[PDB]
Amino acid sequence: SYPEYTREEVGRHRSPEERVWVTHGTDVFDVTDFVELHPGGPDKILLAAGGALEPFWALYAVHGEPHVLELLQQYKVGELSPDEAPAPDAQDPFAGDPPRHPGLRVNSQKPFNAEPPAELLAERFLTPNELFFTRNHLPVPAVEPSSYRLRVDGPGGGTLSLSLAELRSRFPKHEVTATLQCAGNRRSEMSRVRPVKGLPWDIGAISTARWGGARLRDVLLHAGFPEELQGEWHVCFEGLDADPGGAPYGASIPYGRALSPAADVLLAYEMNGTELPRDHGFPVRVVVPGVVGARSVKWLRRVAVSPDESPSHWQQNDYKGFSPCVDWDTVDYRTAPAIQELPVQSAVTQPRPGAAVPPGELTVKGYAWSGGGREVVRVDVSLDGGRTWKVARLMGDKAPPGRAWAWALWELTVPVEAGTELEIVCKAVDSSYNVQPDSVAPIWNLRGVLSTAWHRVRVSVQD
Amino acid sequence: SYPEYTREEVGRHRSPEERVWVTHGTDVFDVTDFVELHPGGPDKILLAAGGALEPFWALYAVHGEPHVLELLQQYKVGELSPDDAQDPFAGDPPRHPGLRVNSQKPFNAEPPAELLAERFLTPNELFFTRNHLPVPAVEPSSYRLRVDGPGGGTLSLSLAELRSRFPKHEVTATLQCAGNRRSEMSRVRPVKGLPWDIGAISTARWGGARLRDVLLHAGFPEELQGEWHVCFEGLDADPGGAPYGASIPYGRALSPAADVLLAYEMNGTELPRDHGFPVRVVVPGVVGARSVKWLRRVAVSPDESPSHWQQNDYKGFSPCVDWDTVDYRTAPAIQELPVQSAVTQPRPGAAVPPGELTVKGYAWSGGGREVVRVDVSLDGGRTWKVARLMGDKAPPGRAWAWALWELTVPVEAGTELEIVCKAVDSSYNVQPDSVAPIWNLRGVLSTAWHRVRVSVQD
Ligand code: HEM
Ligand code: HEM
Ligand SMILES: Nc1nc2c(c(=O)[nH]1)N[C@H]1C(S)=C(S)[C@@H](COP(=O)(O)O)O[C@H]1N2
Ligand SMILES: Nc1nc2c(c(=O)[nH]1)N[C@H]1C(S)=C(S)[C@@H](COP(=O)(O)O)O[C@H]1N2
Ligand SMILES: [Mo]
Ligand SMILES: [Mo]
Repeated sequence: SYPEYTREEVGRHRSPEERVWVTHGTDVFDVTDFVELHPGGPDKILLAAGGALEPFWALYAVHGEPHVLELLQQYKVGELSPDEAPAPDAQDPFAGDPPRHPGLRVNSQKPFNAEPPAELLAERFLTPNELFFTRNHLPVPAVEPSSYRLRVDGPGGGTLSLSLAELRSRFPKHEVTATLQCAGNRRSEMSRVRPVKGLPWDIGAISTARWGGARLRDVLLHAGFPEELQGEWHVCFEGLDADPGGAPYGASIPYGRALSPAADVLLAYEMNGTELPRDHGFPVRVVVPGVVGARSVKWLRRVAVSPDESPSHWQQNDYKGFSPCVDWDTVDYRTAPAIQELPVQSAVTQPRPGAAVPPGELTVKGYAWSGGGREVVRVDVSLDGGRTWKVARLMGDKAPPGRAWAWALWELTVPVEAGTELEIVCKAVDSSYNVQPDSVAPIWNLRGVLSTAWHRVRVSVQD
Repeated sequence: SYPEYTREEVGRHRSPEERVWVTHGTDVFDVTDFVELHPGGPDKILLAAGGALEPFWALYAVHGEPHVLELLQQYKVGELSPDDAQDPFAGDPPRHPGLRVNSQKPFNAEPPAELLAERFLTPNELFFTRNHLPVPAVEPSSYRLRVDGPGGGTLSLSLAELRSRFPKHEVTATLQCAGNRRSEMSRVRPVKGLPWDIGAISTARWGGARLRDVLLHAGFPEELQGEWHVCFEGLDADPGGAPYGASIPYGRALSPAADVLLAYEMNGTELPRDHGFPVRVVVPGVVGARSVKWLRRVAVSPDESPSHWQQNDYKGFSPCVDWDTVDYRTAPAIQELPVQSAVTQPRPGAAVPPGELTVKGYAWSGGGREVVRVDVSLDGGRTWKVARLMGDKAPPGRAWAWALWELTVPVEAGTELEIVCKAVDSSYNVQPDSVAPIWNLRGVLSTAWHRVRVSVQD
């Protein structure tokens, strides 16, 4: 008595005129008429249009209670049917890419690059897997579990070939909660100064998850490498994704970080308690805590030890910072170091730019984070464009010294006067007392990476 | 043949009327008349007035040549003679008169800014000095270093034992006071603290025992569960008996890479009295406050040092905090310092000649993070050029020493410049544009861009 629909067909209903449909479990709901009845307005609920409620239920667990579910059942109109998963490259190179939640803010479809709606970013310490930002340079690899092999070699160690099963049984499983931030986060603020090359990220190219897997340290020691090597040695990684020419995505990290127990570098097979999603590297990815997202290679195929940095294009000719004076005709990637640890950062996630907020009390919220395991010791929040500041409340548990891999969510509730204008700014300070710079121009660079000047959000107060 | 004078006497002769006297070796020279004949002008030579030429000779080795030593010998006027609670500072060591002194009792001073980046290693005589108390008079033979803590064998090391039981390690490290550049903070709103300019920072090659080796020798383990600390106590104390003290996390004390030393040598000689004789702690990449001088005790503890200066000083606060709301429990003790840089050449208000101008300075970052770039502006931060970084590369994570930089640029007659510098470290940390947003009641952690205005001779 209930018509069946595919995830794809449900994704066609994302608007009132079209009808707003959402899914939960294997049920399909038409909540067009409910949007106006939703507590807190339609702004958040409409973020789920055409897709699953799952991730949003994880952010706001009150929806899991019986009374909310009983309300939701009033809007049921169908059921989902298993999605067939078909014959690569006939249609196109990205034809086998996994489906994604429609609530993501996509800035590139082929290759797929997207960030979750900024208002949801600092609503939960662990970012739901369906909303975790995604950055793909190439088509997503389609991997058959049983035949996948991770190759590990290099000078001083034999040559291993580990199946997913062996990775899971041979090495003790460790979990590390770590925030991944792309080098291009907040690149859109760089473009306001002068046009740059790169994906036009807003403040959401950063997400946090509890990663589970083998320690890189343990796998390399098993391969026979020593705990320490004299001089500057590197651990190079190569993914299963490659361009038409055959060069795979690759990156490396210093050998010292790879072998250090406290550095928590993992060969992760689990993400937020479940198997790694395809977009995030199924079956295995490197996770390098405190280091720019580019080095956390997904769809891992090879691990090697070398006296030199990875020769990959992305290690050598991308992801570097330059003086603001450098232009395409003078840029020389030999003159700057590959980005490994990232500088202190923060952004306001609530309210959003252009909002008109009710007078009285306003709760300002956001995230703050610093690379290299350096914790956030304070976040300063201004309502007047950075003239005067108040200290925000830092949420969450502290971590051991030098191992603050996860962001600090913060919030501050402040009184706001009817009919005024606000310019809301946040800036964070880390455990080495490094701070964020006032403006973007002086840190501008042609690729628009390393965008950490204060985040400024303009809103008005209603009357 | 020659009258003999003490250093104190020679320090009274620093001008034409009193006569300008300087020393070299054990000789005293009256160079009053030679000041006008000194190549380059009187400015430089007069910096040494009343004191030793040694430190300056080290900055400019051209002075080591035969003709310079010979040119000086004709001005000899004499020879140097060696050597209660009403004045607790009566026992302090003599200092070079060329230092820029901000406090005499207790003694706190910095070298002239123009000399700071003139040599990678700062001569011992010019190395900035920060004393909270009177300097301890220590007899070498009877000096003992106490080491103790839970799970370790109590040690009582003499200087000789500190030199022989532990393999000597040498670490070149820059010490920077938390108040360096405080004067830029004062400009915005008055703060509490010594009025340092840009010279509360200096660099030396330190030599001593690794703290790690001493602790291991006592039986302490490489790692302790939870957050443990290593506390230091100096021999200097207030009138009530509380000694200067500080601490560093246990993890840093035991790390082989952290290079923390129990130093007994500074730039090749024994530690000067003002810099901790006979032994000081040197904590590379960490604020000067933690490098306890005149070390008397090393203790392992589950808690941070209870000292006043570890608990109720040397911390950073929001710019909104004032004396009526400051609460030292709300911030962490300063350990690693943030990226920093300053222009040492030209000096503020100078009138430089048209043509080419060489701008020079220093740059450094804490935590062993090397300086990867220094941007220099001549138009107040609108446009920037990249400076040349001098110095030798250090191993990743172990860049404890500053990077001296320079940039030569063409300057037009009759112009006005606003020279600005900013540095970037290897975790790509950067310095903030302005001082107001990082202001704090103690004026510490002053790392906004350094701005120097000068004019070009028309
Ligand atoms: C058709 C699906 C949905 C239904 C039936 C629903 C229903 C409800 C109900 C009954 C409450 C009040 C709970 C209580 O405290 O008793 C609530 C609150 C809330 N819901 Fe939903 N919701 C839906 C979808 C969503 C989605 C997708 C989001 C976020 C993307 C969301 C965000 C919120 C928030 C933020 C509140 C908090 C209260 C406030 O707005 O001030 N809801 N919702
Ligand atoms: C009585 C003590 C001194 C004597 C006899 C002396 C003598 C000289 C002589 C002979 C030269 C030229 C060497 C050559 O042939 O290249 C010279 C150069 C120089 N001296 Fe001294 N000097 C004295 C003190 C100082 C001091 C204390 C300073 C530093 C603060 C200083 C800074 C310099 C500099 C910077 C130059 C190079 C000039 C330039 O850049 O054009 N001198 N001095
Ligand atoms: N194999 C492979 N790994 C990769 C990439 C890639 O394109 N291929 N993108 C990198 C970059 S630049 C980032 S920011 C992170 C993003 O991870 P995520 O998609 O799971 O958020 O993956 C890194 N790992
Ligand atoms: N025992 C003792 N150690 C000390 C101090 C002190 O007053 N007593 N001053 C500290 C501070 S605040 C600094 S900045 C450095 C300065 O070292 P220096 O004088 O050798 O330059 O010493 C540190 N070590
Ligand atoms: Mo990235
Ligand atoms: Mo200091």
